[PDB]
Amino acid sequence: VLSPADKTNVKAAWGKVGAHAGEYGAEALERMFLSFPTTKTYFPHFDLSHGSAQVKGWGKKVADALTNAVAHVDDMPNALSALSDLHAHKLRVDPVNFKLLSHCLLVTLAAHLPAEFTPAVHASLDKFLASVSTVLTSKYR
Amino acid sequence: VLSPADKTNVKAAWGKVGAHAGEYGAEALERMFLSFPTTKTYFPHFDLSHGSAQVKGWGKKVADALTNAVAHVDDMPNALSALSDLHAHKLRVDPVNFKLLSHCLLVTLAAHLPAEFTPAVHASLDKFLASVSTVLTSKYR
Amino acid sequence: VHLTPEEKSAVTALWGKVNVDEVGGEALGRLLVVYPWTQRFFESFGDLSTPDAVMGNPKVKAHGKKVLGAFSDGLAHLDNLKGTFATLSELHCDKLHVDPENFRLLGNVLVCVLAHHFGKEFTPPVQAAYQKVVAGVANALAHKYH
Amino acid sequence: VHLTPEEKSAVTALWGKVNVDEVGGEALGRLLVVYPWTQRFFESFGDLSTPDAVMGNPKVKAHGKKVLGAFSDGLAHLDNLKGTFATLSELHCDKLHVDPENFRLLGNVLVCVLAHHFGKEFTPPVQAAYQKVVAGVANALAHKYH
Ligand code: HEM
Ligand code: HEM
Ligand code: HEM
Ligand code: HEM
Repeated sequence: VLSPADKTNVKAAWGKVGAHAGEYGAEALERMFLSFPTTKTYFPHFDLSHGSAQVKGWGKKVADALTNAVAHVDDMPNALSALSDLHAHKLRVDPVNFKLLSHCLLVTLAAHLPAEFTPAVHASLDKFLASVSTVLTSKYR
Repeated sequence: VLSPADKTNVKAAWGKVGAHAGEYGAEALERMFLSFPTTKTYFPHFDLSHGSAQVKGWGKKVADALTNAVAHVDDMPNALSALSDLHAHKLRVDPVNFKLLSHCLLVTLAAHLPAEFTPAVHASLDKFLASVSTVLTSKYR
Repeated sequence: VHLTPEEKSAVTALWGKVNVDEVGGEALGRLLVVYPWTQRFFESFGDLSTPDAVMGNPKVKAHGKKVLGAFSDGLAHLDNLKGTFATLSELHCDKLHVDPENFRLLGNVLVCVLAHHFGKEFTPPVQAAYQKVVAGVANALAHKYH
Repeated sequence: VHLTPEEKSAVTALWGKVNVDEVGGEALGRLLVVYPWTQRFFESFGDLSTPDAVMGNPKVKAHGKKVLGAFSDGLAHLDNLKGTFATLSELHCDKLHVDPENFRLLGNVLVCVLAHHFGKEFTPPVQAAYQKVVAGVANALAHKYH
């Protein structure tokens, strides 16, 4: 579970991210596509080039969903329910990929949070993204 | 989440296993050691030889725990509480290994339940072992 | 990868007893039932509404035959799986957009099907050999992804 | 592994800036904090009770230096990672009994540390090159397991 310290750490880190959240979501997708090319199988309709507006648009929506999850950290399953449905029954992204995106989100946050990304905050963010991932895959079967 | 239909499928299939549950747990362990040798890193001072009393004893304890979980499927976190403490705080088996054992348990059941291992029962069993695995790693961090 | 001679012999011996069309249909159907997100490639295949509809679906059975027929032919080339599957790898990446995790899931399901079909004959050592094979095939089909 | 020209260059260039001692201490400490079940291998290392205790622990820092030193040495042999790590592979299996999943976890924490320390210079293409490397080193250290 997410402890109160985890929740505090996540809110502080995401609060520092602030208005850059959409940018960081896009950067995380780019990192994922370059690092883990199999993930490109889900985006054959995107221009994957650096600066792509499709990547930017996805990054914004993903960021806004994470912002909503952080705001609703005690009630994440309901906050993310429409996205759990979308991923389970339409997009059908293999659950193994959520660990890949989560790692790339962590790497992006690390690269942008010199002061905030302490070992404790890193641990909390890893648990938070694993929890979001669990929620998003909870309706797959 | 286990559906009510999953719970019915699991109780029926595990009921059929019956008194062979301990044997099947031991066979699953052997299957895992042979198919996925990295799992042997957790049993460095075990007698791993076919039919060993240590393998048979582990199989019987794992079987008893699964029987407890099936009987108490709506209350698995409390039912398995001591075992989730033991794995999280002492044994500290990397979570990836639970998928390996679960696959080997599923293969063992398939090999011994020709009548009962239908597609729907296979799905329910797979979900059940995944749920047990989740409970057993829930206190890891 | 890395079968011993006796493991190769064990694989070949068991496979000579396999009805490829039947096991292929059963393995693909079970994949779509046990891991239903794998249905994402098969919206054009008609009725997948229940486990029985999936297992009975003629297009699911036909695709299972096709997939397991290529798997079967590949067993003649256990020392060159990458070469044997390279052009199918490029296809699955460039045109079909199939996440190679699907190959691993199908491997899991195939092993469960062989266990179900062969019972006690599917011994722990035989399973270990087949695990090497399904890992090797999945790795080969994934190798030309980019 | 198979690095592009640009990737081997990217790896070498970043590594020239890495204080292997400091980064190794930091990566091992973070491993023990983020995935605390990994502490199972370091029972004699003293105080691991809190993040600050782990990060400040001299035995964690010392061991981190040794581990990343061996990693650093291997970067001179990116074409032959299996041969380069074979001896350490056998040690980690037969004597230390370390599940090779740990090598993967350490790789991902190292990538996180490189990103945290270098910031914007740890671009997506540089990360991709390092992901290939940490996967290659983990697989090389896993290779002699049996
Ligand atoms: C933290 C994890 C994730 C979150 C919060 C998330 C959230 C979202 C959101 C908010 C959208 C847009 C929904 C809409 O347009 O109505 C979306 C779409 C999508 N996501 Fe996820 N997602 C996650 C993980 C993943 C992963 C791991 C993949 C694949 C590697 C993936 C693949 C996709 C794809 C292909 C789309 C549709 C994009 C398009 O066609 O425009 N997602 N997701
Ligand atoms: C369905 C998943 C699992 C269940 C239900 C389970 C259950 C148990 C039980 C009942 C015990 C005996 C506890 C006692 O004697 O007090 C045990 C011990 C142990 N288990 Fe788990 N376990 C599971 C997964 C795993 C996995 C995946 C591994 C490693 C690959 C593992 C490694 C161990 C080890 C090393 C012991 C101690 C053996 C000894 O030295 O006696 N377990 N487990
Ligand atoms: C042992 C693993 C597999 C093998 C050997 C294999 C082989 C094949 C072959 C031989 C074809 C026909 C290519 C052609 O017509 O030129 C094919 C097509 C296809 N495969 Fe795979 N396959 C495997 C696994 C999978 C899996 C797991 C999936 C998805 C869950 C998948 C999805 C597809 C799709 C969507 C097509 C196109 C079918 C059509 O257009 O009717 N394959 N595969
Ligand atoms: C890049 C990955 C790794 C490399 C290159 C590596 C290398 C090494 C080296 C060179 C030593 C011997 C140090 C000496 O001369 O005293 C060693 C020892 C050891 N390593 Fe690893 N290691 C790696 C990852 C890990 C991980 C992830 C773990 C566990 C989480 C681990 C567990 C150990 C342990 C328990 C010892 C013995 C420590 C002791 O003396 O008590 N290694 N490793």
